[PDB]
Amino acid sequence: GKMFFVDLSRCTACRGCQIACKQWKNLPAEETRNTGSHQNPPDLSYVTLKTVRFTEKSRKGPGIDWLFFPEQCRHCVEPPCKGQADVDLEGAVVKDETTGAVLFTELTAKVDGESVRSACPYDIPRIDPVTKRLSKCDMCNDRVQNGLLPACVKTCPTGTMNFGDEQEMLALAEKRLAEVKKTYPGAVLGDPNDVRVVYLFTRDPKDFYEHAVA
Amino acid sequence: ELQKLQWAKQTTSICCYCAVGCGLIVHTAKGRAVNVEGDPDHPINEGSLCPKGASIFQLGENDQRGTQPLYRAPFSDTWKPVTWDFALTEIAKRIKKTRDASFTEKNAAGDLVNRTEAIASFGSAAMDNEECWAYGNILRSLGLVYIEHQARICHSPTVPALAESFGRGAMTNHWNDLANSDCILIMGSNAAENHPIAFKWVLRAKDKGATLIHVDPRFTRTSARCDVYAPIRSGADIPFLGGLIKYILDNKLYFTDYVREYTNASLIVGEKFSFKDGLFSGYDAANKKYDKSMWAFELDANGVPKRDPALKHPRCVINLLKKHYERYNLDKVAAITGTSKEQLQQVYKAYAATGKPDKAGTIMYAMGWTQHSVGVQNIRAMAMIQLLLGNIGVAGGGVNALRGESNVQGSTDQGLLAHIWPGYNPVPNSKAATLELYNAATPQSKDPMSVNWWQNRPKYVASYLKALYPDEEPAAAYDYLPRIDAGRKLTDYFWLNIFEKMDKGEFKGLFAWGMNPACGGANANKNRKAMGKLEWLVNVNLFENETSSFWKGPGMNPAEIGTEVFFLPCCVSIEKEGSVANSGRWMQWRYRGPKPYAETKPDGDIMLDMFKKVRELYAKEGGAYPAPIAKLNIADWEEHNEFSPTKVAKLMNGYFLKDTEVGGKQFKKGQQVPSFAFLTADGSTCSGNWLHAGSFTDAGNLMARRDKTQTPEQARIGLFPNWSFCWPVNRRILYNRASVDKTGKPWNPAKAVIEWKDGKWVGDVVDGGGDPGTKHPFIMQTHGFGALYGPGREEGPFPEHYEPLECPVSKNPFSKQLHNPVAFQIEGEKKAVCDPRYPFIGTTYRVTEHWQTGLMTRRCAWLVEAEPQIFCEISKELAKLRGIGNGDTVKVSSLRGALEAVAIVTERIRPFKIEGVDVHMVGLPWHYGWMVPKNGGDTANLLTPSAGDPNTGIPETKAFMVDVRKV
Ligand SMILES: Nc1nc2c(c(=O)[nH]1)N[C@H]1C(S)=C(S)[C@@H](COP(=O)(O)OP(=O)(O)OC[C@H]3O[C@@H](n4cnc5c(=O)[nH]c(N)nc54)[C@H](O)[C@@H]3O)O[C@H]1N2
Ligand SMILES: Nc1nc2c(c(=O)[nH]1)N[C@H]1C(S)=C(S)[C@@H](COP(=O)(O)OP(=O)(O)OC[C@H]3O[C@@H](n4cnc5c(=O)[nH]c(N)nc54)[C@H](O)[C@@H]3O)O[C@H]1N2
Ligand code: SF4
Ligand code: SF4
Ligand code: SF4
Ligand code: SF4
Ligand SMILES: [S]
Ligand SMILES: [W+6]
Repeated sequence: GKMFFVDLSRCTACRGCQIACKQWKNLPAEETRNTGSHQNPPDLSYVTLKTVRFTEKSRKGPGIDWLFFPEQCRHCVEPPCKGQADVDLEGAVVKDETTGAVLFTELTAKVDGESVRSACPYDIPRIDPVTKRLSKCDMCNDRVQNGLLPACVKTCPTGTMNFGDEQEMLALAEKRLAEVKKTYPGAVLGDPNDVRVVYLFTRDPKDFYEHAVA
Repeated sequence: ELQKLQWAKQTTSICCYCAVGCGLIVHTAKGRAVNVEGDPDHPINEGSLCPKGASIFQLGENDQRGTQPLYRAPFSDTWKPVTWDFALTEIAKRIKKTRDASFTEKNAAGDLVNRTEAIASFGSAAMDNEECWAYGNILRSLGLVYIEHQARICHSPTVPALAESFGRGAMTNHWNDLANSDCILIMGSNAAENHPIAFKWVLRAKDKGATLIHVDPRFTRTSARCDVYAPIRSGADIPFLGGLIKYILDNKLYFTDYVREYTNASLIVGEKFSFKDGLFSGYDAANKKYDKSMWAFELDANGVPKRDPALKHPRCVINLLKKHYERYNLDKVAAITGTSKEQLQQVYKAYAATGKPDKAGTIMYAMGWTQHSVGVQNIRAMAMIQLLLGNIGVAGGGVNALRGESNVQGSTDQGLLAHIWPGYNPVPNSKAATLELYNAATPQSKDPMSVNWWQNRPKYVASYLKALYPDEEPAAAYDYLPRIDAGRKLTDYFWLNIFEKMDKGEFKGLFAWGMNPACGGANANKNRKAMGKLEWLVNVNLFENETSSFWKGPGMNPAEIGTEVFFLPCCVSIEKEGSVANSGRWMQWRYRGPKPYAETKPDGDIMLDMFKKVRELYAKEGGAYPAPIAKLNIADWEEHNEFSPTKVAKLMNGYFLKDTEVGGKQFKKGQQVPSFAFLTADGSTCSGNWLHAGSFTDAGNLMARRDKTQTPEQARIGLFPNWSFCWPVNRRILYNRASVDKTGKPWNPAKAVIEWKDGKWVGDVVDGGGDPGTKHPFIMQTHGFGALYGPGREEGPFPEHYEPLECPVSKNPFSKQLHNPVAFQIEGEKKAVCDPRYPFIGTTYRVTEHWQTGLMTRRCAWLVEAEPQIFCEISKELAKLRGIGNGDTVKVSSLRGALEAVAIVTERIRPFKIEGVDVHMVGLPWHYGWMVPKNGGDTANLLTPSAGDPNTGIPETKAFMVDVRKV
């Protein structure tokens, strides 16, 4: 299958990935207001499959630790979202055996949306309040099957976003972690044996987001 | 197959936003664009786009965009959709009428000037290079002198600052080259937000061991990815930089052989040079100016400045340099900057380490340094530091002045500023009565090692006049173009004074052509009012905007406004063919993906049809001095009754008007000039811009080259010399003769820019021909040296600390002079100097997601989504002191205006410890305007002062004083 390696030690929170996701899919914009943060939209929703979370952690001396988390479906190797959806109706959540993408169909409207969301260790699923369809990151599965990089991976200027085969990315993840530790000694990989979106965090993953890791 | 791209045509383009110059691919319905994303084959972005580039589809296929031109009759409340034919004929009449009435053949002194002072023009760096040049020549053929654009209020200080220092005003290296640096100082720049793809190359520098340093008032998205962050108070840069000069000299961290051979360290300054208590010699208090002749070098009998190569003479530049910056000790710099003495030493140690010959330090700076009353002197200081450390001419070194708009480099190159023609040939003054007198101003050198390349200017001015008037002798055609008055300061003809004059009714007609001065001009209230006193405003833009609709903004009434506002809706970058010059001078060709939207067209087609109707009107009717208009070589711009970017680009490069022999080589009539080296003064050659000579040759369009193939030597520094074309003559790194010793051996063989062997230079194109050690390495300098001492600048030959015109301190600790003694101010206008009403430092800056005034990005739902409203960044300490909560509505006020913003209370801003007292700042974005979106807010330029730099007249938009209060 395929794998993302997301090196957050290189992320400038440019939100190129946030706009690139919506441009490729032609998703609508949410109604937003500034409430004392650059973060917007403030959460994932039916129409927002990726938002960059901003967290400020106080530090000894000048400046802060500013932690950026471009959040998406981890496309789990054994997705608990599918396990729960399959209780109600098989074909609401399906898996691509070639890429490893975990895909929500419009049948999600006819399963317990609340249960499927609660089944996610990463709190990723979002429900359309009108149609009750579940929406999230689909890994740009169509682009990947047509030999293109996902829109958020191609757009990323810093080298934060990396994509390819499992073996290639796990190797890259292990090699990069060793180099990053020389600058960020508290660097760790997020649930590297369970998911296909492997984040490298510069410190406590939970400082990035409460559901950053399981 | 991907459904979305299945029925669409794939073309290449260049991003219409920042001067990184990222490659796009536009998928076009076989006919509107269906997709826009990055070009994976582009050597700068490698397919990457920031959120502005990634959203160009939402801009290009936007439903709020201008269909067909609108006409506002005077005193009216609404538009009326007119045709192309109505719009261009009526305007061509309005120009002609206003010109005929106010055209001045001779000035008050009785000198020929042949100009119109009743018409001004603003814009634009957003236009293609071909269109920018066409526009300038059209305005000048109409006799305009008041021709300005973005550059004035952006990097205008960079040009004289670096020209004084190195001999050219441009970014010395390029984006790819940053990866070669051993220490990247980011100061007066937020490169991770404002040049996002640049951080691809900054992080690759860090991968190979480079230390990343951000020095900024605020902790930003840039600061998050740097090894060292240090705060600095807005307007306190010279203290910091003067501190680093002293540090380098005391600790002997300078590159001795580089300094002695390649800088003016050894030159002897005349006895008439002195500096005491913040004033240099020759100060004229009554006229707010200096007698620069007091700063002249001691000359030998041949007129060559005297040198002491042992650097022992007390009036040697290096010894006068040591003496000036001895007052810049760590204790005083700490006291005035707010930067801790520990962090000064940390940053000083880290950067001065690159003084080592095989180590390269680079500076990345933009508006943080330029937008000051000491803008030129800020940049001079860093240029002087780079010369001391030998960082100029080397890979991973140089002064990386980060240009703003996609083609602001180009638009400056095409002379859309009041003081320059294309190619930085100055606009004649009233005392330049003949072309010979014009050329006589160019300083000569009797040093046999000084190339002094500007001595070739007569060939460029003659070839330029041939491009415009090919049937006239240059000496004859010279009389057609208008001239400014020799008696005045240059700053009388620049942005801020153009708006003061407009606010006195001295202008009839403004062209707001691809600019939004209602939001982009400093002191915006003044500008919005002043614009009421135009008899006709023309506006060429993508959307209806605050400028084109000033007549109804916060308190504007068509009850008392009489401006015939014309609105000409233009194409977007992806609907147009042409070139754009990026920050590294890379001139990149882009193609039409989609056809134009709703019967709208390119600026080139607009301005050519518009002017053609003037040319026709003057052929029928009479009118004042019609010779400049009738005779303009315009048929060389055209192919099929429309603007030909391809032909206009070939004219700029230039071709032989007859059969000629130049540089011991035979050329045939009609064929292209292969480089500016082969231009002539006798009328044998035309060339719209001598810098473009070599861009479009007989070999074809070199700007259109998409060749990433390199030699080993080129590949290990990422020159990409076969990708597009950069001026001058494909020299990717300026001043590269300084990268080698006097035998031609690189200081940094691992990262060599040029190398000597087979009796030729290998790698980058050598910046100045000649065998090793036979020429001084700065060929555009008169004397040929990197200028530590630069006596051409308005406020002295060394940078000296002066507080902003609105400052939070009452006493300069470096002198008795608080402010810049010759600073550009307007008589009457108020300044809060430690005013109790405005006790906080005011500064304005950008976020990643919005572009300029936001005119473009406030129409794009995905960018509004991310950054929907104007905000106000303040510390926790200031939030505490004023009882402001995170997210609360705050009112920010200055002497010139006030606005409402959402408070972002953050540890990313902290108090500045200035003279043992904690000074608080208020940060604002300037991306917002009253028109769109709902609750978005207005421009931060309501607060900004209409005063600043005496060299270039740039407003002080980065350091003023404000009050913030909860609502
Ligand atoms: N996202 C985005 N990118 C852009 C643009 C845009 O609008 N949005 N516009 C383009 C244009 S036209 C330009 S010219 C460039 C400009 O790009 P930048 O120069 O990066 O723009 P700013 O954010 O205005 O200023 C940079 C930093 O200067 C700091 N600063 C403020 N006052 C001072 C001071 O006195 N000293 C120092 N040392 N720093 C200070 C601010 O805190 C800010 O972080 O960006 C270009 N790219
Ligand atoms: N307080 C404060 N004020 C500032 C600054 C600051 O840092 N602080 N920054 C200053 C700087 S660096 C700059 S560059 C200026 C910029 O100020 P302006 O140039 O007035 O800014 P905009 O008009 O928003 O941006 C350029 C315009 O180009 C238009 N455009 C795009 N494509 C085309 C095209 O093909 N043709 C035409 N004709 N127009 C086109 C866009 O619609 C947009 O309106 O603002 C300055 N103002
Ligand atoms: S595009 Fe890359 S650098 Fe920008 S926010 Fe997304 S992951 Fe971070
Ligand atoms: S992250 Fe959540 S929604 Fe995505 S595959 Fe895993 S369990 Fe399912
Ligand atoms: S992989 Fe595709 S769907 Fe998922 S976040 Fe990236 S662009 Fe959006
Ligand atoms: S705005 Fe600048 S960095 Fe962003 S995509 Fe365009 S050219 Fe590249
Ligand atoms: S700019
Ligand atoms: W700019």
